[PDB]
Amino acid sequence: YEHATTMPSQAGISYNTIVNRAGYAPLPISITPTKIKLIPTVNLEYVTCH
Amino acid sequence: ELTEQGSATIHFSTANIHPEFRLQICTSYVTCKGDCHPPKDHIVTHPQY
Repeated sequence: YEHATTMPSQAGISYNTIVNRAGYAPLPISITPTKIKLIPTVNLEYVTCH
Repeated sequence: ELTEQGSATIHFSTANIHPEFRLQICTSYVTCKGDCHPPKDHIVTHPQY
């Protein structure tokens, strides 16, 4: 079974959904984002000091 | 098996999406209706009953 959903990007707030087959018991799904990290690809150009 | 009062469960296999049949018991003719749903498995390992 292929299920699709869209969870808002907000850490610390759970996202609860349910998967209902036509004739089978519902399946509960919960996603809890504890941290969402965005890491850019950085390359060093130079270093400066006094 | 049959008792004085209660509920009895019967396992049946149907190909009807909306089944409605006349279940015959010791003497009565109960009318049974409902709705069925497509199964999980695309392919199984036994012939259809």
